[PDB]
Amino acid sequence: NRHYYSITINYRKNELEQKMLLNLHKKSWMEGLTLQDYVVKEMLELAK
Amino acid sequence: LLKLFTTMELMRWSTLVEDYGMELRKGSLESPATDVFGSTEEGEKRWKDLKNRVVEHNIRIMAKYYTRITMKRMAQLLDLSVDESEAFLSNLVVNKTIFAKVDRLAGIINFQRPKDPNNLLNDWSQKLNSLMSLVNKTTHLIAKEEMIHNLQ
Repeated sequence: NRHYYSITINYRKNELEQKMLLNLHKKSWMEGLTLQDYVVKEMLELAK
Repeated sequence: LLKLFTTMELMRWSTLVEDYGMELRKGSLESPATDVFGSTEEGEKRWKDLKNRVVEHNIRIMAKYYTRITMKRMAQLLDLSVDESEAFLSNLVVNKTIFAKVDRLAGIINFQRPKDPNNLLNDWSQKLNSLMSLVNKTTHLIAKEEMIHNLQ
């Protein structure tokens, strides 16, 4: 507390990048072109 | 020989008699014919080992179109009888090289695979092969689309 008081750190209204991070994030983190899974049944054998 | 090694091209065995027997009608080297087919109780076994070739290797070329054949057609394709067919069926089933199952309720039988042994494999093979093809499709249809729409 002596010699130091902290400064405040907020994170910007970043929609100019948060927009495109969200859009690439969910347009990519599910099967890319999203026609990939649409593995199906022997995983069900092990799972059952 | 080598054309008879790739799909074996279901020739006439008397044209094999032509080829492999007029080697004794050579006004040159007959020491190939003398060493290979000049033998009698080894060379005759080579003649019938080549009948074993026609049955052996031509069952391995005909193994595609089965899961449906009668026995008379297999006699009409193996270039031999039905009795020679059954003797060769005997020695190649005790070979048991590819899983045979032969039966005479009416005779519709064949040398065969293990006879589609699985369940959902058909869904896997057909639908996932064809549909993962159809998911690679759009990924290179955009390829074709961009490359042709650079110009027009």
